[PDB]
Amino acid sequence: DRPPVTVVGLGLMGQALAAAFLKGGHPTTVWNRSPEKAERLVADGAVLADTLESAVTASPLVIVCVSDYDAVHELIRPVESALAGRVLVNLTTATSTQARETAEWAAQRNIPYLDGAIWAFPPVIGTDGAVLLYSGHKSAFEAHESTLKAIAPAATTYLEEDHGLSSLYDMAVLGIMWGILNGFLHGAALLGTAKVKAETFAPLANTMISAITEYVTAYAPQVDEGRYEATDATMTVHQAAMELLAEESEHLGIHSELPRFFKTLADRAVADGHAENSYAAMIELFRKPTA
Amino acid sequence: PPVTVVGLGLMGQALAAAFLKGGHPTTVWNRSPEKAERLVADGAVLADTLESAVTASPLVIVCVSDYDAVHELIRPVESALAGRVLVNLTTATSTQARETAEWAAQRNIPYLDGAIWAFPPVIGTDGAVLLYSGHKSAFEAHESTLKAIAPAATTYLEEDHGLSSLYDMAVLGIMWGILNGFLHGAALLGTAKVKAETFAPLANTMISAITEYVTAYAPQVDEGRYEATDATMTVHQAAMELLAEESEHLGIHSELPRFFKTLADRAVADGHAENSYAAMIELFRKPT
Ligand SMILES: NC(=O)c1ccc[n+]([C@@H]2O[C@H](COP(=O)([O-])OP(=O)(O)OC[C@H]3O[C@@H](n4cnc5c(N)ncnc54)[C@H](OP(=O)(O)O)[C@@H]3O)[C@@H](O)[C@H]2O)c1
Repeated sequence: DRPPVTVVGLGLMGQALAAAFLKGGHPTTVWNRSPEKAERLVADGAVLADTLESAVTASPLVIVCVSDYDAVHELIRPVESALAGRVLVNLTTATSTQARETAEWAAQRNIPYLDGAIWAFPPVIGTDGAVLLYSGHKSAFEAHESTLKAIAPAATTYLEEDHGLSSLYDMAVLGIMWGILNGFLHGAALLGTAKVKAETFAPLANTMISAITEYVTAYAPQVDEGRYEATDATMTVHQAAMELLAEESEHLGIHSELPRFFKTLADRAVADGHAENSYAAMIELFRKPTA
Repeated sequence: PPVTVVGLGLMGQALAAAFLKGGHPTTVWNRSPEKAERLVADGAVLADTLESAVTASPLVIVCVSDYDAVHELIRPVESALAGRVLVNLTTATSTQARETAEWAAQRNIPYLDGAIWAFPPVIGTDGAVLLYSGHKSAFEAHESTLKAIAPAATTYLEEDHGLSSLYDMAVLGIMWGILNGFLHGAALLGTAKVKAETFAPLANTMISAITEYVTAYAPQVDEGRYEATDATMTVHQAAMELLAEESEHLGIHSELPRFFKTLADRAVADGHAENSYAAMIELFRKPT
């Protein structure tokens, strides 16, 4: 019942998890290269650890959330022994090919591994907001689902045994994720010029931001399918509009690099043919590599 | 009451219904006239020329390619327009809405800068949402009628036209920012023999999911310090590599993320490595 758990790496993200556990019964031991950065967790009742092995030792579940698989690897190895016998959940961010590669390493060292992908932000962690995708040893997944739920109680979730995907998806969403932050921060810079509090702006954004997810679902079909007979609008429209946006930004006296880029693609896609086609067609351009 | 609309673009046609399927009897016309049928079959009123079309309603709605087009229409019907009231929904900049605004008042033609946020289907539904800007007086008069098209959120700003349009711009960028990430993302899982059909749902999940946290930034921007909570630039920075690294590895267009990084790189270079992705804004204040 709320069993123990050990988490490694105390980034903004690192620390957020610990609480979910701590602030979910699960007694949590924690360890981090530089240390110091803890108090609140310890104050909130955590256990700082002598060394890594000590930290590992002290729990059946080992969560690792750090910079990069490079880091990960050069932790594990030193405790590789101690890990066998315990399940390793890697939430460090990494590519398909990285997840896949680290998956193998553990199995070859007889360590049950899970490659989890976080879709939540420090705050969100522990809430019905947060959502994770894990992939790996279904046995292990089933085995600790409970404790795992602590962080994404709404959607602690598992995909088949191939790790690649969990991570792959992770990438996909990222980028989408940035795609927004950008448009928004840009849009905001825009209304910035008009002495408009983002506080003001955002709401309506988010209003329209919710509005779009609609059309997206419709587009998927077009890609899944083929002909990009347009429903929304032609590329050529979108294309022009980007100019305007660019034109706007420039006029306003703020970075215009973003939209101008957006156009170049439109331009390409158009150049490539499908000017009449829905923005769907853009996909064909992404299927097409850039080096 | 009656209503008249101009332009049978993708957008043009969509609206008709909202009107038609909202009482408003609609006598419209089109640049490339020779289309309606289904509309006319669904029971429209097709006028002959522009003035004819203007004549035939107290409210007149124009949605065409671009303010360039718009402008070179007005004159011909400029007579018929006085008395009626036109709401420009042709896609156009602040400074274009501004110019259209001026010209109108200077000919006592009542104008509104209106911003459509919906997709053909969505039009007329509690989904659709419109942002207008113009004369308080005018708003009251057809608020109810106006609601017909965006029954959830037919909505009005200060008197400035610029803004309605401005906002419009702000979003579309956001809007593209998505379509891209998605289409790219989709190409990504493409490689893994993954139907977009499959992918999209979760996209849309995350598509809804983020707008939340974004708002948490607004204060930081409105404020100053970008003390990070979420994640430092430097994190995002690394992640973008991976994404880029991913795409490349997988054998698909990589130019996009490679860009993302450069900015990250800049922002970092420009100090705020520790700061939330918020800080990126400061790079937008810096012109191209
Ligand atoms: N922040 C978020 O919102 C968020 C969301 C989803 C996913 N993530 C993922 O979570 C991970 C970290 O995010 P974060 O913001 O918590 O990162 P962070 O603030 O940079 O923390 C990462 C941790 O990695 C440790 N570390 C890794 N390799 C090390 C090494 N070789 N030597 C010493 N310390 C090492 C760092 O310890 P020292 O620096 O003290 O040595 C630090 O505690 C990343 O993989 C990221 O993709 C973050």
